[PDB]
Amino acid sequence: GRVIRNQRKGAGSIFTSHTRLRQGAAKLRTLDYAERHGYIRGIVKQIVHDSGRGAPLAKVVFRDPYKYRLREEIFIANEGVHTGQFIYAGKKASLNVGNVLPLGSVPEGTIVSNVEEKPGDRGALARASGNYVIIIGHNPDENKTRVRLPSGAKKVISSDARGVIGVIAGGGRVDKPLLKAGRAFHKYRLKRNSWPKTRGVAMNPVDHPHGGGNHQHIGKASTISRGAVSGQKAGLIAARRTG
Amino acid sequence: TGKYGVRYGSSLRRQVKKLEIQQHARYDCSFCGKKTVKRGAAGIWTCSCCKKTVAGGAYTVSTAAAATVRST
RNA sequence: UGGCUUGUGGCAGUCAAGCGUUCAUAGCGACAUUGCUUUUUGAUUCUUCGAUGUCGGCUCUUCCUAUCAUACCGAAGCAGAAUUCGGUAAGCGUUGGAUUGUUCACCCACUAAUAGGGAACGUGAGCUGGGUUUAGACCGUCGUGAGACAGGUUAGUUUUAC
RNA sequence: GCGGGAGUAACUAUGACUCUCUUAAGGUAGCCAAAUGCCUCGUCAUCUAAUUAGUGACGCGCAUGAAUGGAUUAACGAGAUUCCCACUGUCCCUAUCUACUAUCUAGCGAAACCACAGCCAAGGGAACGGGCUUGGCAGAAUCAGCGGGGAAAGAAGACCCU
RNA sequence: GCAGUUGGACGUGGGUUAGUCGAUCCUAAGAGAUGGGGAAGCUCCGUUUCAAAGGCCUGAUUUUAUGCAGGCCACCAUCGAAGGGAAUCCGGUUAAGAUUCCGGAACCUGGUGGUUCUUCACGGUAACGUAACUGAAUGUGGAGACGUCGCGAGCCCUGGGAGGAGUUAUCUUUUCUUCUUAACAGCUUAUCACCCGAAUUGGUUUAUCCGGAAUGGGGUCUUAUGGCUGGAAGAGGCCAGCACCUUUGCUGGCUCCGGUGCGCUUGACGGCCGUGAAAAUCCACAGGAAGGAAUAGUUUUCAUGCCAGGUCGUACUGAUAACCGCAGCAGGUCUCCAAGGUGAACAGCCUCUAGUUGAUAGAAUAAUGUGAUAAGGGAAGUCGGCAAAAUAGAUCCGUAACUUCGGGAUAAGGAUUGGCUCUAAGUUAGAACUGGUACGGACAAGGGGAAUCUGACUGUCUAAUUAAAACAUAGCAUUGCGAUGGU
RNA sequence: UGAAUAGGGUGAAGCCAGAGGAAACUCUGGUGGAGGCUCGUAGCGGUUUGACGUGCAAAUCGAUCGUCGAAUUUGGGUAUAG
RNA sequence: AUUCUUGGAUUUAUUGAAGACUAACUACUGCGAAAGCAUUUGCCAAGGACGUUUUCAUUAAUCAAGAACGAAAGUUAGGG
Repeated sequence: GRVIRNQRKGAGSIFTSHTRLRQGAAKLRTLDYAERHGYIRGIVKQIVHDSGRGAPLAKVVFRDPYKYRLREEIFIANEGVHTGQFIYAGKKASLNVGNVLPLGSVPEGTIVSNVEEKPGDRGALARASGNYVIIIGHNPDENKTRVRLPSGAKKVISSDARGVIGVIAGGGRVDKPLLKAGRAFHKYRLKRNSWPKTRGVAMNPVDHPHGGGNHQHIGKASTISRGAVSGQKAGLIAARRTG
Repeated sequence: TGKYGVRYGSSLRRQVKKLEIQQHARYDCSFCGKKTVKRGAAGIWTCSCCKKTVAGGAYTVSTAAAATVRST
């Protein structure tokens, strides 16, 4: 058989796109450890969209030269960031929606967006629109903390993370569905991946091993295990429960 | 609904204007009030008049986030 | 494909006992065969891979009569006339529509009435390309399967000046 | 993945229900003669000069059946059948007139392109002969025409096997 | 593809003059240069701290000037546009052309003459005058900076006056045609906002709004289609008068005004979402005096004198003989400008500015292949209603099942036009009259009734024989799966 | 990342007015905004039929047919090679 | 018996989290036109009954149509 489409992922022409055009998608910069009245903390400036996220963001000023020229500080968009209200940070910070501050300082059952989870990453969890995680691993969880990430599963965290308290801005992808597919293709150019899809049974067993038969059906198997090769591993990857 | 057109059927195409309407019109601001405040940016309800920031969470002026921390 | 035989068989002579009112032959014919013949229907690799392209019809280029009808004749278990049968004899006439891809299969309206056989069935450098050798896709049926089937369905090359 | 054999209700006629064998154990809501039916011009009504389509059902299911789903159910198309109204060179039925060329002429000037040869009927035969056997027939200078053979313009056949 | 007096064939030389039109910095797609290492090379990485650039202080040498070395300053760090980033008009003349030569008038780049505030000194003072020494804005905060979409209110044909001619043919001097003009500066308008604020109410208006009009504290302002004014003492032009060697060369001369687009004005405003970029230069860098009136200057602007402008492309073809199909081949081929009347526009119709019928020709005009017409019939013919026919506008009447309520309607069934007169001395519609084959008379311009399927919809497609039921589609579910994922 | 669609027909949502209604329905006009609303040119697609195939392009030509603010068309730069 | 336990269950105590319901009081009780209404506290907001009176002076009764409200079960979209 030929080269399967899932193998063409690591490199490719379809795997190139605009990188430096992207002004700064939503990490978090240096923002003051202290809050001895605060040093590096200020107001929100502009509201600008970075490509990659598919949601509005913002610019912020602190104590440092940030309106135009210095290209870095992008601030996490909560409803409704704009000119004339302050952000605060620090360790033992003031707990408000729109303030970036620790997980340790917030009590159990606070919703948080743009949150770290490994030992430092600037900003990982829930950067775009709609998204948020839920910190519920303090109190009888004594030393090592735990964000219970939104499905059901795990993640052990030491001290770990800062993040903005709240639910993030937007809400118009699940809350409001689209209309057509060329307007959906605006996703797959700010992200690098093939689009759309053709059926596995419709493709030849040559090009993808889910084909086979004059009366078309699945040739090999739909459930394939985790430890497998490239063309071998397709379909539902380890169907733990069917149905 | 305008942009949507013939796409979708009965449950969706008709009913989304009834979501759009409460997202539309020009309201008062939290600190001023000429006719300005709608969905300015996406989820960010702006003010073209005296330029003034709101704080809620996701949608309009207050969501679940501000109902917890800016309350207790 | 052509050759060969006539297998599978068609037609006639006809053994002529039966049975039709009496009554082998008005008619019907047990039981079948001999010669002819090449039509139902095929036995055979004899002769063929630097082409051996299909069917029904349009159009126009032959010859014979295993004879439908026109000239001429005779006979009956035929009353004239309706009905039934046989000989001389190939110049000419031999329809229109509907079922069905379609002559076959099968029905109707008339009309004086609507035959048989061969010929590269004139017959794709005159003609249609419905019938007729590949390639989207689906179902039934079979095999571990890629896929297949003596079973059906959907689209799918007629070039040029003898 | 989702069964067989045997017995059984007034009366033509049928099997509710029951027994027995076998296997891991034997299907609901709803629908049928199919892109799937050997059997089948099945069986019935209406339509048609005939009409199996239109449209009305029959039960005689070779082999229907709920998530790579039954079922409710409006809008839209260079996609698929029939009846019905007006009608139509497609044809009946062909004629006439017109544009341009063929005929004919000047100039310069192609094309792949080189078998001795060029009648027919009968006969023998490398097996369908103008060409070989006999017999009948066949003269040359020249141009316009037309699709029957030889089988043109061409590629080592499309079937078919290694 | 012929003749040939001809050619880019053939041969020889000339002509293309820029600070001026293009040849640059920084942001994006995207990419480069250099050194050592991680490692098997590729290469990634470092450039981000020095680097690079700038201010302040000291020492030795030299000059009309100068230039160098050492010491001190943290607050910034990759590269490339078409969108971001200098200047300009008009005539003469050429075998050819000048925003280029040249003639006349501009602008950019360096060398000569005139001062305003924080803050401070001396003199003088309601005042204002002057000597010592005076580099100078890595920002609070705001800009350069980007989805779709709607109503305004202004921006013409033609006339008036002057010159010239009455038409081969009956006839014509209020008939037709030509003429009818001009960079810049000064003058000085819609939008916005300290009219935020708001008593009141100009603006079809719903109006909180903003303006006539009224209020503060003491009160007003920017941008800008057009118009008005200056340049222009002067220049052109319908059309004529002379010289006169009769070849050829000059000299003189008129009118000037009134009814109107899709340019520009409007990112505001209206109102929706998919939520609107990044940067160097540069703006940004905080106003005092007189109530205001009024009046002046600015690390800015005015006045004035001399030289120099780098460095090439510059002819010219650009639907072509220069590009480009090997080709003097029915070809490919970015892309600029926009008059009259008829018909929506940019169909059609038809003339201008303005251009042109190709590397062979004459006469007749068979068969056959290439165009139209017609009796009677009305589908009867052919794989094949393929082909061919009915009908058509404007305006009024009249009209069908049923819905996912977003629908179907131009169903069917009928009736009439232009022109001219009149209604009103000025949209348009209503009355009224006649005729022909016919009023849309060229051009141009729907066939209808009755029953039935599938993919929801729009969408993707086999490059030289398969445009579909294949696949996508907004939407929905299970499973991998905490991302240092799954892959 | 740069360039291009003149012309012409409708109009929910928002908001107001007027007649009418116990009140709501109903019902008459203006203001006004969202379209795979929608229509015809640019850009752009290929259903039928005739003539060609030793000829103009190594699949050509004539007559004939589609879309257009939406899943829109197009140029340039630059990158990806069995 | 399926099932759950030596991989330490039941459980006992401690600590932490999530949702629902409010024992007792509770009645032969009260409220609401009916459906319906149970911890405690606060805010907006309605109706009935009583009392001396004050006060408008038939203004009223009933009411097809019409309008608004609706236990539980069921349906649609997003949560839990």
